[PDB]
Parts: sequence; C-alpha cells; structure tokens
Amino acid sequence: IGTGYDLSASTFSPDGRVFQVEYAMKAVENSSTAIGIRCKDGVVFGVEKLVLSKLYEEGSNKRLFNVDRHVGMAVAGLLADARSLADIAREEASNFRSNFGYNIPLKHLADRVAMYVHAYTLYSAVRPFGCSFMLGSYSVNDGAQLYMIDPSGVSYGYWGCAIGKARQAAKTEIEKLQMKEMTCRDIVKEVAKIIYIVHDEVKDKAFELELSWVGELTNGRHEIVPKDIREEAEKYAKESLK
Amino acid sequence: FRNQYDNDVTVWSPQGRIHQIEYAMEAVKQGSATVGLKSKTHAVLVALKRAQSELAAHQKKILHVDNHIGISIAGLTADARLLCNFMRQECLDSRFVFDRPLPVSRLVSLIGSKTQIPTQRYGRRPYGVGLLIAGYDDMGPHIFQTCPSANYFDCRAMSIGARSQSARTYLERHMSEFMECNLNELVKHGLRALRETLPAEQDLTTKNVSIGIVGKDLEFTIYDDDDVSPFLEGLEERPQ
Amino acid sequence: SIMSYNGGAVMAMKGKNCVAIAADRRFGIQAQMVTTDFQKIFPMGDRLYIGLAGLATDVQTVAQRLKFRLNLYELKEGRQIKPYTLMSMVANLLYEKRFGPYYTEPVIAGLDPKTFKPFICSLDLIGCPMVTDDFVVSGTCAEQMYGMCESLWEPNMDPDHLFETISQAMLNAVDRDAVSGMGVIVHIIEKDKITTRTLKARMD
Amino acid sequence: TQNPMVTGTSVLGVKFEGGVVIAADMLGSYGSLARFRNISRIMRVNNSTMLGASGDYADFQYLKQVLGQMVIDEELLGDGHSYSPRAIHSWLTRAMYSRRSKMNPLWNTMVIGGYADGESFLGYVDMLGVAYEAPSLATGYGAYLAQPLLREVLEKQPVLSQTEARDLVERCMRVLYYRDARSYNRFQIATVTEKGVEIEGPLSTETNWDIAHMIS
Amino acid sequence: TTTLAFKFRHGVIVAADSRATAGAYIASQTVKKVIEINPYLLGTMAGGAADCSFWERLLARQCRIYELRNKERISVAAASKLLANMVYQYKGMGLSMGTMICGWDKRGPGLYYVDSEGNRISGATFSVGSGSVYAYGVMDRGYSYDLEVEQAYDLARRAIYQATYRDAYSGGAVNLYHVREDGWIRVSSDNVADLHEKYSG
Amino acid sequence: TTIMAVQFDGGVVLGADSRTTTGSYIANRVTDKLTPIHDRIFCCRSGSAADTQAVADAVTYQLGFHSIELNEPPLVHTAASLFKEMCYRYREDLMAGIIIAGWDPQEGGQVYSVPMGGMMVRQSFAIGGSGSSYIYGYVDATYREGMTKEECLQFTANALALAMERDGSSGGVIRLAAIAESGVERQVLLGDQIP
Amino acid sequence: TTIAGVVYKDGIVLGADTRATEGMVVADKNCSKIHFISPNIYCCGAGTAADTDMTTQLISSNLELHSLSTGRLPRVVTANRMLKQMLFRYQGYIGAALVLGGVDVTGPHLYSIYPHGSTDKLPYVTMGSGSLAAMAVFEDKFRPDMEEEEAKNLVSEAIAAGIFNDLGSGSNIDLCVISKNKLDFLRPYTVPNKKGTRLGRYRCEKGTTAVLTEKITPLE
Amino acid sequence: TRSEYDRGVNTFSPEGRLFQVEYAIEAIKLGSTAIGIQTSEGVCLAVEKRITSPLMEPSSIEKIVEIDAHIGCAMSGLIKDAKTLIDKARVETQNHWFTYNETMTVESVTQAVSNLALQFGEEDADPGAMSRPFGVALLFGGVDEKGPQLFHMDPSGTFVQCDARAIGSASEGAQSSLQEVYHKSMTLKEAIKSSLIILKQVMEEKLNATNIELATVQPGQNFHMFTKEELEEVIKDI
Amino acid sequence: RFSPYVFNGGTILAIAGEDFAIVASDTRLSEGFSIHTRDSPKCYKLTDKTVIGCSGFHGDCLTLTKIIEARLKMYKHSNNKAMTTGAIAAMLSTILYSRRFFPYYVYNIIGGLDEEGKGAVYSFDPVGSYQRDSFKAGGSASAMLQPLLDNQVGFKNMQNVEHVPLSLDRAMRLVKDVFISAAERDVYTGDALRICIVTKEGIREETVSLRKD
Repeated sequence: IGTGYDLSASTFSPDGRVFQVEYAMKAVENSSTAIGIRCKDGVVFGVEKLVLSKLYEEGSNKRLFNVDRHVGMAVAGLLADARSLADIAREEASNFRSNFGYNIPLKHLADRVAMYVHAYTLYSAVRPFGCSFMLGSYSVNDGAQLYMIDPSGVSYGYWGCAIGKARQAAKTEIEKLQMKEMTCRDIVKEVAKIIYIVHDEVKDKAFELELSWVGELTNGRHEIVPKDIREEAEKYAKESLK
Repeated sequence: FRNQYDNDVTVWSPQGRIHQIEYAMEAVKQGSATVGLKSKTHAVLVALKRAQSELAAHQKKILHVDNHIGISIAGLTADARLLCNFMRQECLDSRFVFDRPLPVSRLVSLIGSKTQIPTQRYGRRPYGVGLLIAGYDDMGPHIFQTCPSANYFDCRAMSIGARSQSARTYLERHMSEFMECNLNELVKHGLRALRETLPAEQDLTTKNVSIGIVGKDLEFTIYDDDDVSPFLEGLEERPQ
Repeated sequence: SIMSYNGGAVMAMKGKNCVAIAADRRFGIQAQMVTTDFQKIFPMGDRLYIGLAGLATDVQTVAQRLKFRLNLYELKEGRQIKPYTLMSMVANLLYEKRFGPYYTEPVIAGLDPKTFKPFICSLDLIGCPMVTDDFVVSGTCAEQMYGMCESLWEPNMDPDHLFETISQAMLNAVDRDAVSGMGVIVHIIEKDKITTRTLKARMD
Repeated sequence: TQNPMVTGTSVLGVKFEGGVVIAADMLGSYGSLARFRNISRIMRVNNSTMLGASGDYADFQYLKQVLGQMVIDEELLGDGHSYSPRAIHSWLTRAMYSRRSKMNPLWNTMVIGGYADGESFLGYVDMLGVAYEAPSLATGYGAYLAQPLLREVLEKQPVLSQTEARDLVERCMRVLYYRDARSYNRFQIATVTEKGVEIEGPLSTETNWDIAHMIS
Repeated sequence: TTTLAFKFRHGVIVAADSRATAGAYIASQTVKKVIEINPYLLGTMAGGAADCSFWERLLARQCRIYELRNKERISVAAASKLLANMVYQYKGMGLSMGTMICGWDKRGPGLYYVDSEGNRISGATFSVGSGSVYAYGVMDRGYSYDLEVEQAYDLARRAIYQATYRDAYSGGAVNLYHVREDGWIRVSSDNVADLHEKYSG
Repeated sequence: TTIMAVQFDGGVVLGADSRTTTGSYIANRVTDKLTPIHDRIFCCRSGSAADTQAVADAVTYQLGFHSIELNEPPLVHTAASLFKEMCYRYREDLMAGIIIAGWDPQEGGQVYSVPMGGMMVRQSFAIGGSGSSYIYGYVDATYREGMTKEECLQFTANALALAMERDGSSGGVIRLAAIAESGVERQVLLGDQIP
Repeated sequence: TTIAGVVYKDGIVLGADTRATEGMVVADKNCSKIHFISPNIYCCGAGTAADTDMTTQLISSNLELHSLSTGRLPRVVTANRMLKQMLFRYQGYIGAALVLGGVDVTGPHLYSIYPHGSTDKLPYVTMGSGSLAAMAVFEDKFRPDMEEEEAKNLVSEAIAAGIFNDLGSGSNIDLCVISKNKLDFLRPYTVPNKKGTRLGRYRCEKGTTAVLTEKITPLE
Repeated sequence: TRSEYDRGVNTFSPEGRLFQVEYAIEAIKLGSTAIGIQTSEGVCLAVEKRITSPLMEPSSIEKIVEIDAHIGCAMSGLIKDAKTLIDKARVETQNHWFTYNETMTVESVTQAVSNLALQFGEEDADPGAMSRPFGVALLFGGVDEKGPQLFHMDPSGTFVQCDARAIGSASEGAQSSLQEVYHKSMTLKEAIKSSLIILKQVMEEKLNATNIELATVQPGQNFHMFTKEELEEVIKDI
Repeated sequence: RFSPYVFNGGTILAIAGEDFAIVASDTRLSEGFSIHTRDSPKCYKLTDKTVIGCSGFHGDCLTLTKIIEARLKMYKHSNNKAMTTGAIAAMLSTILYSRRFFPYYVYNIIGGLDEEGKGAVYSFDPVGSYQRDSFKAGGSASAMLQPLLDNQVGFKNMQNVEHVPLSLDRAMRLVKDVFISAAERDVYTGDALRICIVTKEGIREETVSLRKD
C-alpha cells in the first residue's frame, strides 16, 4: 500500500514508482470519458458531459476547448485542473507565436506541455496535474496528429484514444472501427455512437454529448460541431443505438 | 490514521481524491443559503442575511463589485472578502485598459485561474467560499456558481450553503417559468426558494433577506429592509 | 587635471641587497597649500613599502583597504607577503572598479623575502602592472624625474651610493616642479637595518 | 524607440454610410529613400474592426502580433464578445501611453476604425496618446493636406456615399502624391462594413503636366 | 512670496501675502501661504506651492501619528527636524522649499526655518521669499524683544504691509497668525488697498 | 556593404563584398558577410559586425534547438521571426541590417530582409549596407523575373561589380551561395571572374 | 602599439612591441605584450594595457579550467568564442584590441578581435596604432605556405618596419612560435635599438645631500 | 481526530472549519470584559481593568484607545496584537486624512483594520507579517456622516454593526443582559448607567474608580475618556 | 531627443453659483497649428454633484480622467459613500504629486456641489496646489478671462455697486458672454463650446458653436 512513501511526489517506492502519479491515474480513471478520432483531413473530439443537475445551463463546464486557432483541447479529470492546464498551454502557444512567428506544431506543443506538466510531477511543494488532456490539430503542410498526455507526463501519439471510466471499454469498441480512411463526415457518426454506447444509463445517467473538430472542413480551424451537423449526429446515434 | 491524506492540498488519496479540496467544498455548505435566478433580461441574487445576535446587524451576503456584475458570498468571510477585492481590482483594470465591462464568463475564468493556484501549490489554503455570480453582457444575463473546488458552472439557478438542497429541489420543480418571468415574478420565485430553505419557525422578514438584481439597463442594485419592502409587499404568504 | 587636484611625488629605488623608497610630504588642494604631513609611503611589511599617487582621499582609501586585505592575507597564510603577490594584489584592488575607477596611480617597492633580491613595481590609474629593473616614479613630476633618473641611474649601485643617488635624484627632480615639493621623506630599507630619514631640501 | 528610422505615409480614414475606408501606401521608406514599395500598412485585426498605421513598421508588427494574440484569445475563449472598436481604441491609448511614459515611445500615428451594431467608429491615437473619434482622419502630412479636404466635403454633408467615399479618398491620395514626396504610386483601401473587412488596391497617379507646358 | 515671522517676549507672529504667479501673469491672489497643519504648530510657505502643501500635509500626518502614539504633543524642534530629514532624501532632483516651523511648546515658543537647500536654523527673525530683504529691513529697524501684545500687533501689521508693498512679486491679501500656549490664532487679514488707505496717513 | 540576395525558382542566390574598415583604414579585406546559420538557411549581414555575429550565434543556437526538437529543419519564416524579435528587442542598441535568405521544403526559396530598425519583410532582391544606395537603380533597370542559376549568377556578378567599382565601402571579393533541394552551393568570384 | 600575426606552413608566429606610453610620455620600454593563455594558444593585446592584462588572465583561467575538465588541449574557436562574448558583454567600454592565434586538432588558426568586439579569421593580420606599417609589409613581403625561418625574419622585418614607422613601439622584439610539436617563446627575439652610451658621469658621490633627522630601526 | 487540523491555519476540517481561527476566537475570552452601546446621542465604551497590583500605573493598562478624535476603540485579547492593530488603524486614518483630507467613516476604519486582519494566510507576508491569526477582538465606536456608529471586529476579520456588543471573558452573559436591557431610545446618560450596571453584575470585583475605564463619543464633542472625577460622578449614581 | 509633452491648449471655465456650480469648456482639439477634431469635449462628469475639467497634454488629460474614475470606483466600493468635492480635490492633489518629478502636464479644474448645496470650484496648479474658489478659468485663455470675471463677478476695481449675489440666469448670461469673448479674442480656441451646470437637482449640459476660424 506504500504508506510512508506516497505523502509526496519526490519519494520513490521500494518497487521504484511514484505513487502520486499513480493516484492521479486513478483519479483520471474515476473521471468522465472523452474520445477523439483523427480523420483523413482533420481531427474530431467528443465529450461525454454529465448534467449533475438540470439547474446547470447547457454548455456549462465546456470541456472541448481550443488552445490555438488550429489546436483543440479535450481533457478528462478535474475541471479546475483542466482550466489551469489549458491556460498554461494557451500561454505557451502565445509565447511560441510571439517568439517564432508561426503556428505551433501539435507535436512540439505536446512536448512543451508535457515538460511543464512533468515540472509539476517531480516537485514536493506542488502536485502533478491530475488530469488527462487531448491535443488535436490539422496543418495543410504537416498533416493531422493526435496526442494523449496524462498526469504521468507521457505524451504518446494515439490515432484515436479515450480516457475515463471506460478506457478499456472504449478501446474494445474503437478497435472494431476502421479509422485511417474516412473523413470527419463519416467519423462523427462513429464517435457519436461510441460515446452513446460507452455511457452507463442505469448508473451515472443524465449525460449530454458535445463535439468539436479541427480540419479543412472549417479551414484548419477548431470549432464545436455546427448545430445542424450536431443534431444530425444525434439522429444517427438514436437510429444506430436503436 | 488512514486520513493522513488530508493535511495538505498537495497529496492525493489512494482512491484518487484530494480530501482537503473536498473539505473546502463542504465548508461552504456551512454558510447560509443563497439562490439566484435570471430572466430574459434580468438576473436576481437573493440571500438570507444572518446575524450573530438580534442586537446586532445581519451579515451582508450580497456584495457589489461593479455596476454590471455582482457577487454573493457563502463561506469564510476572509476568503470571500479577498476574492471581492480581487474582483473589484480586475473589473477596474478591464474598464481602464479596454473601456468595456468584464465579461461574466471571462471574470469567472480568471476567478477559476486565481483560485486553482491554492488548490495546486503548497501554501495558501484553498478558497473555501461559494460564489454566486450574476451579471450582464452581450448575450444577456448569466448566473455563474464558483464552487470552492476551483470549479465553476453556468447554471440557470443555484442555491449554495446550509440546507440548500431544499431550494435546489424547489428550482428543480419550477424551471418552467424562470426564463419568461419579469422582475417581480422572479423575485417572488427566489423568495419562495429561500422560504423553502428556511424552517417553519422562521420567516423571511425585512432584516432577514437581501436581494440583488441586475439587468440590461438596470445596474446591479442591492435592496435592504426598506428597499425590499415593495418587493415583499408583492410576496405571497407561506404555504404552511 | 584630476591629478593636479591634489598632486604628489613618489619615487622608488633599489641597490645592492637594499631598497630605498622616497616620497613627497606636501598636502594641498589644487590651488591652496594646507599641510606637510601627508603620508604617501606606507609600510606593507618590515621590508615592504608602498608609494601612492592620486587624489589624496582616494590615496588614503586605497591604502587602508590594501592594509585591511593584506592583514587578511597575512593572517590566512601566516607568511610574509612576497612583493609580486603585492603588485598583483594592488592591480586587482584598482581594477575591480574599472567602471568606477579610482583616479589613483600607485607604486610599490621591496625585496624578495628568501633571497633578499630587491623588487620594485609600478601601477597605473586603472591598474596596469609594470616592473622596472632601474627605477619608477609617480605623481605630477613624472617627466623631470623620469628624464633625470634615465640620465643619472647606474646598475649595481652600492647601498651608501644608493642613498646618495636617490637623495640627489629626488631633490633635483622636485626642484623642477611646484605642486609637489616643500619637504620629501626618504626611506631606505636594508635586510639588517631600517634607517628612516628625511633629506634636507628646500622648504620653498 | 528614441530615433525613428522608418516612417509611414499618410493614413486616411473616413467613416461613410455603410462602413469605414482606410488608405495608405506601400512606401516603407528608409528616411527619404524608398527602401520598400510593397509593404501593406493596412491589415485587419478581426471581422468587425481593423487598423492601419504610419510610422515605424517594426513597432507596427509588434502591435499586430500583440493584438492578433489578444483577438485570437478572444475567439479562443469562445465567449461571443469581440473587441469593439472602442475596445481597441482604449487598449491602444492606455498601452501606448504607458509605453511612452517610460521614455520608450511607440513612434506610430495610429488609425483605428470599425463598424459594429450598425454604428461606425473611427478613432486615431497619435505618436503620443492624443486620441479621439471623428468622421474623417488623416495621418502624417495627411492631417495637413487631406484633413482640410475631408472637412470641406463633410461640413456641408458629413455623410458620404461608398462610391463618393472611394473617389474622395482616391482624390485625396492624388493630391497627396501631388504635394507630398513621401508617397508611392500604390495604395491599399480597407473597407470595413457590416459584411466585414476587405482590403484592396493598388492604383496609380496621373499628374496633369499642363503645369509643365505653361511653366514653359 | 514674502513671509516674516519674528519671536519676542510675548510670542511669535507670522506674515504671509496671497499673490501666486507663474512667471509674469499672476496665477492667483487668494493663496493661503501659511498652512494650518496642526492646532498648536504652524507651517509657512515658499518655493513650489504644491511642494510646500504636500510636505506640510505629510508633516501634519506625522505629528498626528506622533501625538496619537506617544500620547504627547510633538516638539517644534522634533517637527522641524522631521521636515528637514523627510525632504533631505529628496534633495538634488528638483525640490524647491523654504519653510518656517513656528509654534510654542514646553521649551518656550519655538521657530525654525527649513529649506530645500538644507538649513534647519532657529533664531528670532525669519524672512524668506521675494520681499524677504524688505521685511528684514523694517523688522530689524523695529525689532525689540519687549513688544507688548497690542504694540506687537501694530508693528507686525506695519512691517508686513511694508514687505507686501515694497515687493513686485507680492500682493493680493495678507495672512497673519499669532502663537500662544493654547495654540495659534488667526489675527487679521487686511488687503493691500484698504491697508494702503490706512497706512497712507 | 552590398549584400544583395535574390530568390529564384528553386532557391535563392546571395552575394556580398569583402570590405570591413575602422574609419578610412581597411581593417580586413577578406570579410565574409554570408554566415551559414543552418544546413539550408543562410543570412546576409550589414551594419556593425559584432552585433551581426552575436545575433547570428544566438539564432544559430535557437533554430538548432528548434530543428533538433522537431527533428525537422526550420522554416524560413521562423528564422526571420527570430531575427526580427532579436533586432527589435535591441533596436535602441542594435545597428545591424540582416537579410534572411534560404530554402526550405515547406515553400522553397525565400528572401527575408530585416533592415535597420527591424522591418520583418520579404521581397525579390534584398540589397543592404552602405553600398545598397547605389545599385538600387541598377537592379531596378536590370530586374527581370525568373533568372536561372546562371542568370542569377550574372545578375549578382554585374550588380555587385557596379557596387564594387562605384562604392568605396565595398571591396575585396564576392561570395555567393545557392540554396536548393539538392543542398547548398557556395561559390566565390575573384580576378577575371568578376566583370 | 603594434600587434601582428601570420600563419606559416606549419604554425603561428606572433610579434609584439615593448614600448608602453601613457599620454604622450612613454611609461616603459620593455613591457611584455605576448600573453600566456595556454601551452598551445597565445594572444597579443593592444589598447588599454590593464584591460588587456585582466581580460587575458580571465580568459586564460577559464580556458585552463575548460581544458582540465576536458583533458584535451583547448581549441582556438573555443578561446575566441569566450573572448568575443566577454568583449561584447562590455560593448566597447574596454579599450582592448587583442589578436588571438594558435594551433588545435584542426590546424593553425589566427583571429583578431577589435576593441568593440568583432573578429575575423585571417591568414595574416595586424592591429594597433602602427598597424598601417605592419599591414603594408604584410601586403609587401608576406608569402603564404612559407617556412619557419623565413617566417621568423618576415615577422621580424614587419615589426621592425612597425617600430621604425611608429613612435609607440620598439626597443625590444619578442616572438611566439606555435607548432604541433614546438612552442618557441622568443623574448626578446632581437633588440632593435639599445640605449646609447653615457659619456659623462654626473658625479653622485657621498655627502652631496643633507638630511634633517636620523632614526634607526633594526630588524631580523 | 482533530489533532491533524489544529496544527496550522491552512488546514480544513472534515466539517470545513478553521480550527486555528476558532482557537483565536476563543482566545478573546481570555481578555477582560468590554461593553459598548450605541445610542442616538452617541456611543459609550466600558471595560474592566483587572489590575494585578495596586502598585500598577493605571495609565499603562489600555483597554480603550483613540484612533482619531472622532472615533474610539476597545480591546480584548493580546496586548501586543492589539497594539499593532491600533497602530495600523491610526496610520490608516491618517492615510485617509491625507488622501481625501476628510474624516474617514468607522465602517471603513473596521474595513481597513480587517484588511490588516485576515491576512495571516496571505503570501504578501514575505516581507514579514502575521503567520498566525490576529488574537484580539476589536470594538470600534464613533460618530460619522451616518451619525453615531459602533462596529465590532472579530479576529477572523468579520465586522458587524452592533447596537450593543460585549466582548471578553463575560461576553456571553453581558450580551444576554444587554439583550433585554437595551432599548432604541436610550439616552447617553441612562445608557452609560446601564452599562456600568452590567459591568457591576458581570465584573469579578466591586466597581471603584480603578476598576473601570469609561469612554464616550458624541456628535458634539470629540473622543473623551472619563477622568477620575467624571468616573466618580458616573459611578456615585450607581 | 524626445518630447513627452506636446501643447494642446484648451480653456476650462468654472463659475460656482450660490446653489449651483457652472463648469464650462471648449471641444476644440488642436495641436500647434494643426487641428485634430472640433468635437472633443473637455468636460468629464464624475458624479451627480461633481464634474472634472482638465486641459493640457491630451493623453495626460484622458489618463487623469480614467484614474479619477478608477479612484472613485474604489472609494465607492470601500467607503460605500460617494465622496465630496473636497475629497476629490485632495485625491487630485495626491495623484498629481505622486508623479511630481515627472509632472502630469495638465491644468485641472474641478467644479461641483458642496455638502450644503453650495458651489465648489477648486483651481488646480499642475504642480499640485489647490484653492477653493467661486470662479476660475484655466488653460490657454485664463489670463484674459481673469480680469473681466474679477470686475464683473468678483466686483473688483469697481465702486458704487451693490454687492449683489450671483443668480442662475445672470451667471448663465455671464458665462455665455465670456466664452463669446474668449473665442472671438484668442485664435488658439474656438470651433465649439461646452457649458455644464450642476445644482441640487443634478447636472445639465449645453453646446453652442462658435467661430470656425
């Protein structure tokens, strides 16, 4: 159980593991589920948002942010953590633009944000950012990339990944989908049905689906799904979820 | 003690929780209830004033920060007051540099950024104050509830504090009129909400209630015993 | 004209197994005369003496900080300071304030502690180290003493001859300038005795 | 910036019925020398507001970078609000006043215009913070030359047609080229309207050398 | 400006014109020179008008703090020294000050003159400003340590009018104060023209 | 000096004189104003030499950092941005005009100029230095579009030759560089080769 | 002041003067201007003498630390990079004209930093007040890829022209020779002008000077 | 297990309480009883001396002090803590009389003092400030543009306008008595008589001249602390 | 090498009546010999019984006005009370001396209502000195407005005249005539005029054009 070793993030285990980042893993797996898929000419994002109370307005706690004009922001974990990480990432992108004069590559932004989130992982006076976030972009001269960065600090490249209480579940049902060929039009449908099947209705009901994407379909610009395409995706979901 | 995981905000539970943050969240459950409603063009903040003794004044729970934006506090006096001076300074800085009012969403975003630092970094205690934010901007009225977990929500309404679940379920019963109500209607709805929070032996007197209303053309104005008098004259009687 | 603000005249000499250092005694402002007990020559040891030329108060400050740091070094090491270390030390003391320079041009002289080989050195305002095998002067009378010590000095000069040569050189050099003069102190130091004198020149 | 090296031509600004028109040349001039003749001094900041400038192009690119970062942040939070032309005017005033007050001034006479909520804005902050909202604006020697002309065309009729405004700014650039040596035969027109901001150009100048034939 | 303040057996008076000029054009003729900083301590005026007002208001704050902390009234000497030090650290970058610290405390009626240059000097007869010499001449011709209250008032008005009359950078109104063990008092304010009529014959 | 760089379809050719003087005395007649900043991005330097070399090493470090982090060679736009910010941040103390020429796979051959004061701009021909006030009319009269590597070479040779014979701040030799997908070709003109 | 530098077929030869002047009066006739930095690199300074001295010891100490940490012989590019960085740090406030030349694993090298802080690699370069005469010789008689002894007399006659065409240089010549297997620190290489013989003894014997007071303090 | 949360002010109880602040609150009861009452004619402040020795100089022990001629104070808690609080309050009142050249209202006085308070857990203490909550409860009374006004300050930084508040060891009992003894139309003389009555009922010893310090602030005069003769006059009636 | 202060002119007149304060300015914004815009009022409302008017370096003018509005905002937030005219005057003195050695190059004139419904005009030297007056003109034509207002409003240098008080219409005609004279006399002013009156009921404004030349 590691008692006496997991009171700080600068203390290793007898097996050689920092238990703070593992507890952050646990917190992320105890959070909401978000999927993303990169299409042929862009990337799309999907958030399963639980309406804890109908008193909450729609669009509250918006979770699919956009770090840059061409870079989105999907994230699972703590909303305060999500906003702080988004803010530091936005400042990083703005500094990159101010110093280097062009758009930040997704891989380079992921590397910088992973270094920064690591800088909060290994200190003792601070705590690792217990939230896992997504990076997505589309550049006409670079391509499309997707990255998942967890509080552990590892920024690996995933074609399309999920984070939350249905990590393995979403892996099982996103593996059956063929991915690399179709574009956002034929990928939003799959994302919608995947999100609507991973959610549990008997327990943790009352969820809504919000979506966002980046790509040439909006001129390499990240934005939420248009209301018409949004209701069309919901209609395909209700038809396909039967 | 298995709860050695709640002595500072910078340690996680084995189950992946920050128990200090949860205690800060429960802290604002101690303060008095406060419920807010918003119309097509008007947002109301109504709170239940409390007094240390009947021989002394009631503790103010509605705070004015700027002509268009207003806040209501429920929790620690110190943290809420500090947040209020921070709000006033930022609103003034926005008026000075941009000559435009601070957006409600932007204000609440900077509030979240400010209050996340105590949650993340060792040192300052987490801001254990539940804030109800009601203002006006381009797309109309907004009600923002900033939970002491450094989180905020865009809500049609919210009651935060002691026995606020009664007001929560009252508003859950009464969504269907909030959007289309005028000033008096929304005010009476909020008053019925607090009356639901308040037990049987007590009633919403003049000294007991504090009402703050903002709108498109009407600034965030807070009413008192004499000022709440016309608004409570239209108030009905308690369905007891 | 900063040198003319107070002025001064110092000279250092060495002979056969002995050293002779001489300095002016005048103290006065750029125009008016005040005293005659100014100390331009200072003992950095039993056989080590340093001559200073520059602003009067700058001279005293650099002398005092030098004495402080030199006693620090002597306590740290426990050994007598060998004069080349002294010359590098004074060069550092002047140079460490390159952007705030002390407009002071000092001079040192002494002997090697082991083989008793005399050594003299010259320093610049901003602290350029320089060593001569013959002689060195500093102050307002640089031209005259330079020329007549070039025309007067001989190598391998005996101790009594050393005292006579330094006395004649300093007196006939200070006869050629006014701001520095009116009394000169002469210190000849040998490994056996230290005869401290003051040659009788003109009081004018 | 204590020694101006690169300056800007006149920047003309007139708010017409339906939007705002800005014109300036490509004369990136190193002193009197026409160092550059293809630099666009006019460039939009958002869909509902835009800005052109005169003075050192270096601080102009500093400013467009800073303001572009601010507006991309504005559209990045996704809050619906955009910097109203009053907002850019205020930011420029306070920022450049503070920049000047520390004896590092922004040597740029600045023109800001926009069309929002059916109302036309036309502001101008100078090298030193004197800023205002007026129907017709001109910078450099434009304040000497075209500003009286725009005032004459507005004193009897402050409202001007889109073709009328276009021909007015064309004729003002014509007289600018006729009477100023810091102009190039090419200007960018920026028309910010309800449907948005659009940048066009350039056009040349024709000098009636009848002055030359009867001077002979 | 022109301020005269001389000490005698009965007390100390103070003189003040009211003319404020920016070069040639008279900015104002209704300027209160001597400042009512404290009910028992009086401050004068010279040099930069705003500099004087700011520094005297700072000193007023300081003496109020002192009397509230030590629960005893601040000495006039202490106040003068406090002014001197608080303006001294500002010496050299653009300060223009000349001021008299006048008041009666346990060590008798005190008077000290403070200035931007740096003198904090005590003494019986204090005259600074444009017409300082004109006031000094008449006062030293008429100074006796034994001036009785009514005759001290008469000679005070005489010397102050002589000062405000002989100067070209002075005019407007006149401010006159007297200090006693119960504090200072506003004695009179006679204009240049009315007092011209009185002193013409 | 006379640093004229002009881009062509496939890259950019950049030339310079070899004269550096401290007063009326020629200190060094073998000066190279073309400092390789990377494998396929170069620079042209005018003004105070020390500032140009210092900022050259600084940006060499910065785009080496960027190229090694992205595992991809930098774009000309990023480099030119680095020179722009470096010049502006020291514009009160920087007396240096830089031409950022080079080729990248993203777009091709690009010429970026940051003259005195720090205009980050791009154009066809970027002439700089005290010798750039003479051939401006000469290039405007001899400007044509699409000079091949040979035609670009002749443009450089004649233009810098007029600068050489007409201006006293341009002397020594003429150094050329050709940057393309094949790589970088650096050539030197001396003797009878210069017209 | 004269500093000169050439590269010969195998290494470097350096030539320096020995006259140091303050104002318009010479201070010393045999100052040492060839400065020790490394057992494989060497520098010559000009301008403010104290600045040259202190910057040379600073760079020599830093470079010795560098070499000891590496264990390898230091390279010329490293030394000149630190030298130019620190020279540009002060932005010409130091009047130090230095020329740097040495031999590394890449071969002989020779750089020249002006006091403002600019440098260039040259096969042959000189600086100083007498730089005109030295560089005139450098274009007149110098030959590249040229042997050791002919390098020696080339540099010697170049510095001789410097001393005989400038007031601020001479009375000694010192040379430093750098090679992959040779370091020849010739000091003095050849004195060009010895002080003339004194014809008249000024007769400074005993008793010629009177004294005020006596004071005797024995020691040791 | 409370013990893990009392150590330090930056800890949160499972019930969300600030145990360090609560301990500071209870530390007020260590101080002597102070009673202030608000009337239309003014405010009067009554306190207990708790003299340790007859050789004591009664002027030294300060339970009521003057922040400005228009305002009055009362203390209960640590002497040094309240000394810093009162010095800051006086500095602030002179700051206002400097910036706006006016007399600054008692609610703003308690605002600024509470700003100095509740700053224990603030990062601006890097130069040096309270790492621990201030340990004195403050009673502010005076006359401003809103007439006579009395404010009670809580070491946590909270303030409330109180018609009649009692702080100190007997705060509960004195407050309970003031609850029924207070009327809105009470005159200054009868209010002060009632206040000394409550002190007599509350204080551990008999009321003599050296057992009570008495203060009054009215719109007419400035802050007046009752002298020995005035204290005798007001106590002979009772 | 640089001038942080450019002259911009302007005229601020503030006559404080018996139960009102009448504060006036000209909306001409011109620099040296060039003219920026004829529409730029120099009157700035602070609160319902206090209105500031400042002239000088126009950037300094706008920054001063924003600073006073900001200080008003803190004063209202903290003291929960709108401050008096004298409070705003002391505020102006403090803020102006806070930049004493980098002086705020602006002539400030503040007019408002005292707590007894009495007129309040405070003449502010750009150095920081302030006085209580019933009338004051500042900026570019203060020297010429001073003596006429002295003889007519201050009853100076005139005898055999009843010391009559000021009225509403009387002072209204007064200020109107004095600006007609001021515009017709000084070439550095013109193109408009703005007149503001504040009394017990609140503030009022009126705009009259003037000679364009």
